[PDB]
Amino acid sequence: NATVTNLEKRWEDLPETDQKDIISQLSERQKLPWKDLTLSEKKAAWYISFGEWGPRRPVHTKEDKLYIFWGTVIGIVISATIFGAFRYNRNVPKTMNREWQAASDEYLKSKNAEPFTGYSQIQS
Amino acid sequence: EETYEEFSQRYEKEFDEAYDLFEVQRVLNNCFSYDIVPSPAVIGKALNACRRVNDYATAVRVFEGLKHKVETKEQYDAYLEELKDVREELGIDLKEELFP
Amino acid sequence: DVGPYSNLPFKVKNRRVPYAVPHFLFFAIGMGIPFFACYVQLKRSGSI
Amino acid sequence: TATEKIIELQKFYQSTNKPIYAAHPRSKYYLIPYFGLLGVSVAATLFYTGRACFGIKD
Amino acid sequence: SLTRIQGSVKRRILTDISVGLTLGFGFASYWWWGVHKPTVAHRENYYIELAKKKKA
Amino acid sequence: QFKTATSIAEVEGLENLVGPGAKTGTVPTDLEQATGLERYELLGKLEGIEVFDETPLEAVRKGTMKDPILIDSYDDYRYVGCTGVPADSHNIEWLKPTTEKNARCWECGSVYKLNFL
Amino acid sequence: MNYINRWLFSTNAKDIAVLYFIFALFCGLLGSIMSLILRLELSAPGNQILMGNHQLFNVVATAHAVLMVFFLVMPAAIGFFGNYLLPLMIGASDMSFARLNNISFWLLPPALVSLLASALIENGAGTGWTVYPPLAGVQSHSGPSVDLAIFALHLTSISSLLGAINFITTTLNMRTIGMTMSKLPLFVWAVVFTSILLLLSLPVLSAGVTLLLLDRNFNTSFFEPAGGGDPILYQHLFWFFGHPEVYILIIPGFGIISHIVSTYSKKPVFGAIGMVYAMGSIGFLGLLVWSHHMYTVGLDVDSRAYFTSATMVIAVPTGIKIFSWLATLYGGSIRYTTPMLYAFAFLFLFTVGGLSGVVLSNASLDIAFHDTYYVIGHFHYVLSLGAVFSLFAGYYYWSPLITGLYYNNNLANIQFWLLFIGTNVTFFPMHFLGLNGMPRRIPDYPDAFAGWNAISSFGSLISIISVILFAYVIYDQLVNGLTNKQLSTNSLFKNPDFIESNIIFNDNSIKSSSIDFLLTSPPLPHTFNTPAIQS
Amino acid sequence: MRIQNRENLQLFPFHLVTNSPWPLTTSLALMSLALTLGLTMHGYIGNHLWLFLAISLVLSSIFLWVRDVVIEGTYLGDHTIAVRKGLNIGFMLFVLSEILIFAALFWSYFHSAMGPTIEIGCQWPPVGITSIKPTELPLLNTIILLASGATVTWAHHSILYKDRQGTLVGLFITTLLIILFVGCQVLEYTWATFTIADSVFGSIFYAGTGLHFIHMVMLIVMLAICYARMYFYHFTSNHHLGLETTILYLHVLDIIWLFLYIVFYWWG
Amino acid sequence: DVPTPWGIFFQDSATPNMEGIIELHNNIMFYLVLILTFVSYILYTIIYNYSNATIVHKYMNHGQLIEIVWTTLPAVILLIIAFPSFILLYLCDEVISPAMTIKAIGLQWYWKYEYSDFINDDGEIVEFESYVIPEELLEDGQLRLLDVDASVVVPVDTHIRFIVSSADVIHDFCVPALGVKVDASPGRLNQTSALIQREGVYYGQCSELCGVMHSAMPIKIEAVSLYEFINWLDEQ
Amino acid sequence: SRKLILFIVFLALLLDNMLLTVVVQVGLLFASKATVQLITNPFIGLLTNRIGYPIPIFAGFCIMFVSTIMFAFSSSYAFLLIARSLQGIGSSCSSVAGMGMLASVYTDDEERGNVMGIALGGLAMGVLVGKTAPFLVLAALVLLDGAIQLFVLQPSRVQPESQKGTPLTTLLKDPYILIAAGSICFANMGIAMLEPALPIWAFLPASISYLIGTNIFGILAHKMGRWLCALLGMIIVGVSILCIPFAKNIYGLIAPNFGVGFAIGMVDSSMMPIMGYLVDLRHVSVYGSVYAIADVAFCMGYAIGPSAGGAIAKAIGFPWLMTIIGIIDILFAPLCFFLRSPPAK
Ligand code: HEA
Ligand SMILES: [Zn+2]
Repeated sequence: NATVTNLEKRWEDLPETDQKDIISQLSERQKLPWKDLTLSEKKAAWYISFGEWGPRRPVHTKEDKLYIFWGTVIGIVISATIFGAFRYNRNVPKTMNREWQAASDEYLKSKNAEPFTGYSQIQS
Repeated sequence: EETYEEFSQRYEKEFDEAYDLFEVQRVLNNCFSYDIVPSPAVIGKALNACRRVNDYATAVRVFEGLKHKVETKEQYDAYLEELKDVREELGIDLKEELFP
Repeated sequence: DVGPYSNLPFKVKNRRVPYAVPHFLFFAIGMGIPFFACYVQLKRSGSI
Repeated sequence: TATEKIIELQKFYQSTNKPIYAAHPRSKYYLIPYFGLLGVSVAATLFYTGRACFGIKD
Repeated sequence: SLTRIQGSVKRRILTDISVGLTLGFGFASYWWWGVHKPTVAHRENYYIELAKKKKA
Repeated sequence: QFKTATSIAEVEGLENLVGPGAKTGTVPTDLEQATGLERYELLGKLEGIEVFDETPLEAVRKGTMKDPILIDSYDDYRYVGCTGVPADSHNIEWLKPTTEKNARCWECGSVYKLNFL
Repeated sequence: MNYINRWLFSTNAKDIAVLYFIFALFCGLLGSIMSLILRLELSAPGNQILMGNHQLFNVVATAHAVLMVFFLVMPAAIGFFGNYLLPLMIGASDMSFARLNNISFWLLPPALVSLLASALIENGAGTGWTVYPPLAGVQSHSGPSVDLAIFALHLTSISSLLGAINFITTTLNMRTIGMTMSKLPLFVWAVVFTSILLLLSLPVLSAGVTLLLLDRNFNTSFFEPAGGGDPILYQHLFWFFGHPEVYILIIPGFGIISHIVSTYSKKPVFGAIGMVYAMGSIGFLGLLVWSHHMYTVGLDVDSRAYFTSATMVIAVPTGIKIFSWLATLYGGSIRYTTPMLYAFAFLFLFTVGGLSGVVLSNASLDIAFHDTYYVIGHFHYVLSLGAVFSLFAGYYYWSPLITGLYYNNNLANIQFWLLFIGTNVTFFPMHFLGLNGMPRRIPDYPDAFAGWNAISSFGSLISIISVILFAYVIYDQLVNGLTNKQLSTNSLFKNPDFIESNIIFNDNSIKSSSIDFLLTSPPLPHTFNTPAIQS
Repeated sequence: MRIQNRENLQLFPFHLVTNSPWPLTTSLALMSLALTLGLTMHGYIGNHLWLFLAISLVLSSIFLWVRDVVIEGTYLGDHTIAVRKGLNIGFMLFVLSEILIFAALFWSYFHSAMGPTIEIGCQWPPVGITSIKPTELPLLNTIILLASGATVTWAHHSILYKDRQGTLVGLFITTLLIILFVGCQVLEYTWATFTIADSVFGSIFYAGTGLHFIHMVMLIVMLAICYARMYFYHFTSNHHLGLETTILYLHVLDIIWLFLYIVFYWWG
Repeated sequence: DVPTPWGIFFQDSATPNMEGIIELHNNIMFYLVLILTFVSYILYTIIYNYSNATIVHKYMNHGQLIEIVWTTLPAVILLIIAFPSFILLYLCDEVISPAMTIKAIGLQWYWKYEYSDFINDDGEIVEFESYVIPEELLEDGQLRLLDVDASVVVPVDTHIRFIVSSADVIHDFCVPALGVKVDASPGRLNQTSALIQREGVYYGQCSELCGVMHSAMPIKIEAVSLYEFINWLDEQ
Repeated sequence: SRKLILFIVFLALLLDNMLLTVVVQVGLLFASKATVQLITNPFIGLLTNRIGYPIPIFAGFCIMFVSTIMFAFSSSYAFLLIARSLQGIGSSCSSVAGMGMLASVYTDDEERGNVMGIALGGLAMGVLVGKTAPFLVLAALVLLDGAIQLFVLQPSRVQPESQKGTPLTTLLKDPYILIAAGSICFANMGIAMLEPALPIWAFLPASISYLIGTNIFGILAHKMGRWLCALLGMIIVGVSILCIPFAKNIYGLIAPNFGVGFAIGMVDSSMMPIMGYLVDLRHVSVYGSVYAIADVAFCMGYAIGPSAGGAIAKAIGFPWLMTIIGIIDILFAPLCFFLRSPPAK
């Protein structure tokens, strides 16, 4: 009974010469009429052919999607820290100051421009 | 173009002539690939085809495909109240009575 | 000698210098040429 | 012999053990000047395309 | 009876086209009746107001 | 380089296909000047024997384990494309039968075996 | 000596495709670094990296155009996938003219030298990709820089023409025993339809370039308006090449996508005859429209109406292909492996890239969008997000068969998601900048256009990290690649079915619709000794 | 495939080429030509003897390809019925690309002739530029081209009826009727009153009748290698793929010349 | 008008042609939004129902009714789009009586404006040149790379015909708000028409590439009333 | 507003040739188009003096539109013959009124040949033409542009013509018009009785040579001389049509076909504006009736050819038939030297 019971925890560890003896001993017990098979043989014959081992494994396990997600997060964080360094060290011209973008609004108010949705040149 | 009453004669004829396990699983694989579900007569021939080739897992996996092909649950339980003398004579047990 | 390391022009295993140096220098030159071109043409035209 | 050496040079180009472009005892006169002058022609356009990068004209 | 099922995928296709068009027409009737027409109304009411000031 | 052939029963290689010479002052013909795979084809077409076949695969009978369709090869493998017994039903499925294993065509079920020539 | 007679003096078709791949990676790296140099100059207003020099900005843009239109997409989609796969699909041993394949490769390394030397020996060649005549004279660009850049469009043209004639003459008389020309796979039809346009499109470009060279150096006055010529002539003689060109880059992608939709959704392609007629109609209607690039030059009013009509007609055949791919994906079983995610990311980004061209096809709407960043935001969704994903999907599809070494699935997925996020961040605010009125080819811009230029410069640093991760994926493929077939079931070409047992599946593993995936995976040098047979 | 000793010969009728060094050397010669042509027109070299070496090496490399394609067909003997069909398909798809260069030059003339600009006072062939009269020497060229088109048919019709003296004569007379076309067209370039630069009309006339000149030197070379390969007994009465390609190449150039004579010499 | 900082949509219109362009774009975007939502919903359904599925329908591969529906339905959309495009192409132009002519000659890196009317007996035709105000010489509140030294001053409610040519290379006269974009090739004269309905200032920039200082050559159009135009002509 | 007329005429002749070439006891069905077109064509030349030009064009477009769809449901032989009838009528209306409109709006003789050379290129895409669903959408869009220009933007009355034209009886008595129509007759005599007779004993070379030849000789025939072009083209027709009995292989028939459709494409494009020149020089300037005569002399050949070709093939054989049609093609040509200068008025 030990060769048949609990094959769900040992089938992927046995070599390929002890796997072809369990199949060649359940293929001479299935020729008998059924109702004469034990419950463990019915479970083992199901797990051997239609079971989640070998070519029926999923592509993505649960412990792989976390790996992909956390590979993407530290793929975005590094680019943010590189881009921040090219942002402190900039050539800021004299026009991008708030006191220069508030004087232009008076000129655009006197000469009526954007009477629709809006004019505002302030972006600090 | 094919009708229900020609589908359910052609696949009975094709199930009553298989000789190996490859052929039984070949005919079973392209029977569940149409818009028409198999009749209770065709599935009655498939279990005897699995018996002649002496396989047990295929006779259980036939009943598992009926859960996915059939639209609702009441039709599925209508399939198991006609295919009951076939099951209890051959000895086939479902997956949800084994808990594998 | 047909096999999985037979159709490549370069050797991958059983080598004196490890493969990381020829793999890295390829991408380094490929990413460092158009900075050298910009350096030369910046220095030829007055600016630093 | 006669002008029909075609039934003689067709027994030489097959069973040779040398490549086709160097099988006859005449291909030296074709292959030595060509490969000699190609190594001067290529080495002349790599001396004038590095000299053009440094601004030197003639 | 309950043991005769003949067509299932065709009705799925007919429902899957008759929802993706109503949803698309719903998402296109908001670009033309909530983004477009009030802007035309605002543009016109600006021009029916600028002329009256010049008239007075 | 050796004795010249006359018909394709006396061709044991590329050494028997040089031919005689033409005469001075005439335009030579193709029975007097050809060596390789050109004279072999010419020597086949003057008898009725096609050296290079172009006949497609058999689509009359299906194939079992006891009576399988025999494909001829000069190697241990030959690529076989099945499209059905009415010859256009089965879609194009390719198979590699060998001298140790038989292909079985997952949709229709034809079996192919090697005849190693 | 055996190294020289197999990798320099070559005859085999599969031994040259690897050299196309190695050249393509180098020339795709150079242009990506030049695009990063462009994108850190257009970050905030002012003069930041290039100190004051408006040359070496147009030079960088021209060298970004040429190196990734002419040296990346065509060598990858013609050399690595056309030379390697097409004899294996049609069942031929080698191609018809092998020495022409060798010369078609070897004209490209000395085509790179002329272009890289065309960016050093004066201030440079800042004419743009379209080398317009009266700017490319002797009065603005006076030196051997534009000349050495227009000799790099001749050697590439000769290479493409010699490849196209080989591809047509191979598929006509080098088929197997029972393949008529209605049973060919779709990729062969794609290569054939591009190789006809390469015959019918390259002479007019060669004529235009040679006439420009004669105007520059032998004062012929074809395009000078002081002797009786017009610049507009050159524009015609460019764009008759120009619009077939942008289809030549996209047709070999489509066929690749078809194969992926056939295999990871276990269904045949919905209406393959519809696909081959659609490819034919798309190829034919790319010659009859070339003047929608010139709506502001001063055309007639009865000529605008024809060219608006003949451009919107091309929406009808492409929709057949899109809806056929959806109908192929509809019923089947789908597993999300790493070519299949690129296939799904092509069916949504090409359609948002192609619907903007119906907006740009109208002559009335083009007087608000011409020479404006809406055009750039148009053509990056169909160049960078339509063709490059096709190339990546083809590589991840066919690299275990060609090489025999597998790759890590997780790192490839991280690369795909980084490329998706960064490339969609970069190319979307260009539409907004185009709608607000930002012109093209400007180093400095007004202060209003700053904010989106801060966001579109953030995605480039996301995509270059994806390129570096792709480099590590190739390294992990080559070294210890024999043990990366048991980590995940991505190595399997096809999933076992519902009733197919594992014991039966291990005996009969590969079920295919082509000759490709039944070969041993290093393919043999002489693959077919006895001919292949087809019913 | 059931002949007795069949495995000793090839099982498919196609050619497997030996390894050759010529594709690399043609590319290295074209690199030298491209770089020296890009440099010598702007200084940087001075002497004009490097460009001539580049042109000479390109031509010698092409001739060295041609040597190896001749030996593989008349000596080694690998040209079956399929390979000849492939070479014919190949040659036709190059002649097709050769024609479409001339269509661009024809369209570059009709876009300037029909619709002339302001700067030229609107008149073709314009004021002060006398054209070439078509009732002179450009008739003798047309007559000798239609004579040469008829002389090559007598050369291909005498190799099928097995006459050797009658194939050499036709090819010799044809080669002497193409040298006179070149000689008449070089004496018509030294007795002309308008140059390359003095119009747009003198720009297209010397760019549609200058490419034709280069395409006609190739015919003199091609019929030289068809007379010399026939004197040394390489051509049989049913396997001659050198004559058929040069006959198809002569007739296309004749049809192109009859369109280079109506639109440039007559129409104005 | 001026560009706005975080812009999403078009600038404000001042000409009937730009209003027609806006209306046609908003008409096309209806059908394009419908098609994109249809394709997205089918992709969502395919992902949500048929992912890792046991049953594969490998025999639904022909179609005959459905293949005509995705050939005729995209055609009807093309005709419905094509009707107002042809009407707007043919209708709105200078049908009746243009009233002024302004010649805009495009030199290398600045613009030249002449007013072809207002001629004296000796050829006293009014002319000026528009340059770029540099960053060092800007006053408090002016716009960088858009502000010029002399601006083109036009009346309102008057048809204006722009004749554009060039003397060195190919340029492009572009004022976005007014709906004007025409080229300037060195050997022909191109013409466009504009009508301005409200007063204000309108900025524009060149489009076709010209060389080093392509980015600094703007166009500025002011629309005064008729009395101010008369007072402005008597000073220049 | 002149180029759109050329587009409409090109599309009308394209639909003409596609409906004529695509055919779906076969000689009773096949000869139904050109027989009705032989009769209907003089009537439109008199109708356009009453109703005007654009209304028969677009009415004919409507008639072919709802008659091709009616042909789809048609199964019985009477329904097929009454379906091919009125398809002939709509084709006749579109062709005659479109060529009249191009003759009306293009007054200069030099520009008229250049326009009609491009306009006659539509009678090769019917033989050549694929999917054919995109091209019909393109045709529908160009027809929308034509309707928008002619019926919506500017409204017009019925508008009878300003001058009454000469009747049809006095135009058939003019000798030069008969000589002009005789060339278009006898050039198509050789090409009509070949395609029904070819399966008893090609389309792409003829169509390509036609489309290449007509566009360039429509421009060149003015300064080259029209009668010289007619002589050269008709002699090339005769010499090319005699060479088919000598050829006995299908691969050898490619070279005469480039002989035929090229030279026919010459002799149309030089002889078709010369009738408008004859009408402008000798009579009053009304263009409908002379081009009705042109369409009669053009389309009588497709009616008469396939019916008589089998009878002559059973009578004398193929090389004799090809030789006598070559004799007919060559021997008419020296009459065209009469086209140097007609008597003026
Ligand atoms: C390589 C990719 C590619 C492709 C495939 C195409 C093909 C097309 N291109 Fe081309 N195009 C370029 C890249 C590409 N182009 C480039 C780089 C330029 C030059 C720009 C420059 O030089 O600055 C150019 C030139 C160019 C221009 C000129 C730009 C200008 O105004 O300055 C325009 C617009 O007029 C345009 C639009 C189109 C359209 C509509 C298609 C169509 O073929 C695409 C059609 C796609 C669809 C329509 C999607 C269909 C999906 C559906 C679900 C069907 C629904 C049905 C309906 C829409 C009715 N392209
Ligand atoms: Zn099968």
